[PDB]
Amino acid sequence: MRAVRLVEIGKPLSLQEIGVPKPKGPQVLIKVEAAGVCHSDVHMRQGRFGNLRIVEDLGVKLPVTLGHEIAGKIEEVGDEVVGYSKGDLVAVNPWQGEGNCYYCRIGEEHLCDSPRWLGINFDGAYAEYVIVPHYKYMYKLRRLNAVEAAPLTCSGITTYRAVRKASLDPTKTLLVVGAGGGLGTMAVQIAKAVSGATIIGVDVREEAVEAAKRAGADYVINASMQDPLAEIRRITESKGVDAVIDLNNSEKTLSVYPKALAKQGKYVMVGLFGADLHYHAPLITLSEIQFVGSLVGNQSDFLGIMRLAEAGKVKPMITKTMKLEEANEAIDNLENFKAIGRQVLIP
Amino acid sequence: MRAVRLVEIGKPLSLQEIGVPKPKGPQVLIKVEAAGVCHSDVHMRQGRFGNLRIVEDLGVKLPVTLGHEIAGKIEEVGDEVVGYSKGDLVAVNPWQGEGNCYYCRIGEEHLCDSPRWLGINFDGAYAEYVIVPHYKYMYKLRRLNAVEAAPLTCSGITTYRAVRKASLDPTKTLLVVGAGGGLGTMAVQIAKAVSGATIIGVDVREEAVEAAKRAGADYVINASMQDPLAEIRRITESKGVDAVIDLNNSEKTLSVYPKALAKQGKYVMVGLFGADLHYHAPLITLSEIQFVGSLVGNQSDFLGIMRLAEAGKVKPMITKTMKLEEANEAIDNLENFKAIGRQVLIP
Amino acid sequence: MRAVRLVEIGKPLSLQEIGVPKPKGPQVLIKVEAAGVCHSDVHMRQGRFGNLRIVEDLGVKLPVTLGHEIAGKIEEVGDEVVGYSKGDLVAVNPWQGEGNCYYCRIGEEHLCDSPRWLGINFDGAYAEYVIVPHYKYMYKLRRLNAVEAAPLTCSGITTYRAVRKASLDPTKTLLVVGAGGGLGTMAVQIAKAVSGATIIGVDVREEAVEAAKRAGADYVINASMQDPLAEIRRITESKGVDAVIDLNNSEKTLSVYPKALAKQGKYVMVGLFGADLHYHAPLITLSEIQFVGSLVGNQSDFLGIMRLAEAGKVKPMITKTMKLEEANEAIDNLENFKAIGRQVLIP
Amino acid sequence: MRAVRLVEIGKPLSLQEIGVPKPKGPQVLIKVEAAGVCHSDVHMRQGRFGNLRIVEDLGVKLPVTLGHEIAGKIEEVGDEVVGYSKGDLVAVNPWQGEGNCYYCRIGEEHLCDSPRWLGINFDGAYAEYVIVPHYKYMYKLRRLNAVEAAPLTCSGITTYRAVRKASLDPTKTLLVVGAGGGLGTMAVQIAKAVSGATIIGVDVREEAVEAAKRAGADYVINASMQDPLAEIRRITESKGVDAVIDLNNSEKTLSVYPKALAKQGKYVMVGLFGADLHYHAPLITLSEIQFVGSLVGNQSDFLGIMRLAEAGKVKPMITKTMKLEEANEAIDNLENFKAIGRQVLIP
Ligand SMILES: [Zn+2]
Ligand SMILES: [Zn+2]
Ligand SMILES: [Zn+2]
Ligand SMILES: [Zn+2]
Ligand SMILES: [Zn+2]
Ligand SMILES: [Zn+2]
Ligand SMILES: [Zn+2]
Ligand SMILES: [Zn+2]
Repeated sequence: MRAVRLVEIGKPLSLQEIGVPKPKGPQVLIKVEAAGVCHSDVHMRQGRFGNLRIVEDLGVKLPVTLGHEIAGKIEEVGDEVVGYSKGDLVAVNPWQGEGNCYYCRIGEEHLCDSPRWLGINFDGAYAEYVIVPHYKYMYKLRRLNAVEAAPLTCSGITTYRAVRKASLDPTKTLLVVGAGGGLGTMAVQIAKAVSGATIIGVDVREEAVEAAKRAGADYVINASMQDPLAEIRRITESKGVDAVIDLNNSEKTLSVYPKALAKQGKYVMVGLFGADLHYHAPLITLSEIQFVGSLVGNQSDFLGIMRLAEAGKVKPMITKTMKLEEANEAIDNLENFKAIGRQVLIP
Repeated sequence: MRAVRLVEIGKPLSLQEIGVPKPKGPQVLIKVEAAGVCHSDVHMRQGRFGNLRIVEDLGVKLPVTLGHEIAGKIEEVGDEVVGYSKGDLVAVNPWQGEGNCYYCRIGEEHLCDSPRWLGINFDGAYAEYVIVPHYKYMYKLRRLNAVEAAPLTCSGITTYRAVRKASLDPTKTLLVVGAGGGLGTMAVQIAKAVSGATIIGVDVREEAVEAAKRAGADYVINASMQDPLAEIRRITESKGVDAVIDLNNSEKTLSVYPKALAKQGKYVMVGLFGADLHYHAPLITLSEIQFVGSLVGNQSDFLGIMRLAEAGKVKPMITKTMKLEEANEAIDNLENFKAIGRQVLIP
Repeated sequence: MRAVRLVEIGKPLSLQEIGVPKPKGPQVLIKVEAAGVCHSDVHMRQGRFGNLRIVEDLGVKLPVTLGHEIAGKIEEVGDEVVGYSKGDLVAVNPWQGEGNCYYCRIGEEHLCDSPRWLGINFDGAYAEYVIVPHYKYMYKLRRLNAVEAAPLTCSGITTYRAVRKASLDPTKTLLVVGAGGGLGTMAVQIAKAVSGATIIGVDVREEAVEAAKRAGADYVINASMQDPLAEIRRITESKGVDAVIDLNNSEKTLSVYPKALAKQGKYVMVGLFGADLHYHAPLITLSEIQFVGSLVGNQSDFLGIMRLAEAGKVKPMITKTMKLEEANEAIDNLENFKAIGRQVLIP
Repeated sequence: MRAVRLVEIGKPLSLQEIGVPKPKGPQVLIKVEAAGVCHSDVHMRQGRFGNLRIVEDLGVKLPVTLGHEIAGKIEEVGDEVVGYSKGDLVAVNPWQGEGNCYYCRIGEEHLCDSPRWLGINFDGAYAEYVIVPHYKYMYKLRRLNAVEAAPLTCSGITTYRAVRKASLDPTKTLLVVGAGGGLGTMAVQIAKAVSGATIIGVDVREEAVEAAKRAGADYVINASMQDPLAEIRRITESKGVDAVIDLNNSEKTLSVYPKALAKQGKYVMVGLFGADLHYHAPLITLSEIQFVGSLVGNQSDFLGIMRLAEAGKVKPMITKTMKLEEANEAIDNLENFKAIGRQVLIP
């Protein structure tokens, strides 16, 4: 079968012809119908996930097939698979754990000490077929097709968990930084569908500010034309927001938005490539604010985003379909910031 | 009556002879039997609480009587007081709110937008009598005497809340920084009485390391004679601790202990005078750690520490009693780090 | 001023001409613009709240002015009122506590040991003016008028809290019993605005089933034309629902709906006049289900429903306005089940 | 190997000579060093778990080897086992799930839709060796020996979870019914080690009342010599207790103890063989009490009880060791209420 893989850090991804794996036990072989491509793949091409080296830190022995945003049809099942049949269309949760470590035992499998992350340190969906280590990491698709579901396994689950980490309720206000981008509009949609909180979206280009409003933001701010902090203080009557979801954590956002927090406010950091946070510790104590990290999501987060999406309560991302052979090009587009919409490869 | 007050920032506290207030409505007049003195008073003498100026930022019109650690006997009650009688011995919660703002409505009265903090921006216990704005902020003492109870209204409630913010359970491990000091041993005692968590205490002098062990720490580390990070990694089998209660937040502690955190670990900051936190944002995201502030406590925190102390489940601080006239001297002792034990003034 | 009051249990409510109270301290005098009338008043006329006798059990000394659903304009304020002015239009939270008891200290003021419930054991809004014991129990109205806001102080807060007690999230399904009635459609609206959960509504008349659907239910069941349990098992794929909000707790509902619960399901009981629950204890243990009571709401619940309503996130109840003199008639209508929509008196 | 099994409901357990299983994949073969026997086995001999028939309702095809309280040494491991070696002494969590259903995905594996309960519907420890389906369900023993650890996998985990369901904190009081029995003293010990709550223990014989006190109860009541309700009202100053852990749920306990609950009190039911609960629904609503079931425990509960026990924070049950051949006799002892201490079989 065809597979686009990282063969050498410093070279582009390479198309190889390799054998189709045979699933055993609880494994499932999926015939890929959609392989999402996101900014994380710009770094995977460089052999990094966050600051982590996939070879040195995650134990990867190259080559590895990329593609952590997976949906497709069941091709074959191992003899211990229960509850699924050949032909079923499913989305896959790639953030898998092994079961024995502390994090797995308490239900936070994505923080597993020996992770099994498909498309990151295990072979992924940039191929005609892909092995899912255990059938429990799937979700049958009824309303969505593969292209609509694939991006949700990464962007959907990530923002779903970040909204949960924001600990919202109707008495509160949420600020989403970069609310008009793909990730930002997904966060706005989820917050509007699940919390009852007042949602403020901020961005810097007019199109983006409009997309945030289309996504459901109650208030939107164009940081290029208005002082964001002053607008936030006006909207919240000087209280500040009870949570910020910062999808960037750049020198730029970290130097402004933490100032928008209300007492006990939660600053949820979702970016994997940003700056250092510099903040006066005594002010964190006096205001009881919290700086909290959020990474992808666990099985419960996966079930939640899939259930929302399958019920039509949040809408799929804007996508552009491409061929498996254009994988390098898709990643190039993200590097050069020329990508419009979420790119999805169709093998 | 006699009252020691801040009359001019830059001068020592001044003893004045002023009228005894007459309580009305829900107010209670207390005849002071114990007025605790803590490091916060070294700053109050300078007109500051944390980085806040009590005049500019809190609205104080000097002079103001200090003393936020209060216990004594009820002298007189206003006509709306219910459930207490003249002669009752009580401890007082000084971190009072007004009721209408967001924080009061959700039960976090200490974060009130227009706080009524006795001994800080309202007259306190460095006097023969003190007015308690509402009787609901008291707790009748049965087992403890005033001197034993007074420090708990500040140090006890502060560490009780910090232990709550650490979100401990038996599957977890807590690290208390500065575990041998007065605040540190109180935190160790509370954690041992209320969480079931494994408790690691760290300090830098041999006496302190021993006091932490007496307080109940399961493991204690002398940071002067051992590498604290290596010991923590050994004790936790490389996982790191699920929470750190840092009672200092100095350049010193902030540069070491956040490294001891396990994934999803909570770094609880309780210090009001420290440095800046500098931490790589992407590492907060990848590990899902949290930096969280904790300040004094709310009514529920007050009820909890008082209930634990009145049941003998935690022990009173080591104290040294002094006269109301020695207030300046007591504060001098804390400035010069010559104070042994918690100083308590007896009018 | 005119006031309609309970003067003798066994007689209809009596119109009296009494003095206008003068507010002092934190009290506020409100000029009533809307006084909601609900089924609770059918029982108040009989001197009962639930099975409680307001005289014997709550300490009421007759006569008492009814009306616990209050909105109006500030007429006068006591000298300690802050943050409100004469002329402000506000809704009032009538479920007030005194501050000192356990329940008040932990922020559950409605469960106060010595409650101050306006319209129940304290004079209410069936009069030209009404005293609010403390200004913190109000909410300024901007988007809603008094008639739209008044019912929310009882029906809105009650269902808002019941939805919270149901502990919903997007992975779950909620069943609302009696989903087409005034209370039922309010519960459906709140659940749809704040949880992300799949919502099933059940009722027994065609109009009601339609109103539940208009309210936002994802699935609605006509219990008269379909087997509710079989439909629930079909919709939930045999799992059952994760929560039921039972607004009646009649012999009828209690004998059917607890059977619809999934393992760990929460059966939230909101009715004040129902039957006995009879359930095999071993089945509660084996399935980990929970039977949980929910009564009116606390300050946080009041803030939440008011914020949702003021943001247009839930819609006001269908109302019918009437004169203060028609109070007895309004209650008669509820007794005879002839009331259409929520009746609101306008003094 | 020797194995004592249920071969026919209506006959005593039968000793058979069967093959030793060979573990594959993540399975582990354990050489049994301790097989606890509890009241649940009196019912297993009758083919029942609670009211469930293990054949009709759980799908068991007889014969099945009993023994759900397991500790022993690793004999052999399948090729996917990581983190354990031959010879390691471990306790096993028998309440296993399959991974795909709702309950498994949210971390409540014991409520799995297709449970794998060792000693109940899967072969257990009443044999020389036993297969553990996945290595993640074990805990290495360092401080405890097999006989001390085995009972904890059932009684320890059950009471640990019930204490968690009681939602205790230092501001609250817990009542443990039957506090002097094996299960009762374990509940008292756990509550004392993990909550900070005031603990009241009640029982009916003098020895039992004393054992409850030895276990750590702050207050103990002899229901045979004192009115339990009056004593509870005295101790709690008329408030009632915030939680009751009822280990029986008999007509007897259910008719008395729910009356001891304070408003918002949680009545935690742990018994598998009791009566029907009959309670006036309007009183549940008015007081916001909760009746909540608790069954065995999940992976997080297992980790917690094992960590407490391995740290010496709770003590092992009083045990009496016996031979595998005396299994029927051990169960007879429990039937005739002649068993003193927890019986543990040693193959
Ligand atoms: Zn992605
Ligand atoms: Zn793991
Ligand atoms: Zn202090
Ligand atoms: Zn306030
Ligand atoms: Zn009402
Ligand atoms: Zn109260
Ligand atoms: Zn057992
Ligand atoms: Zn399962």
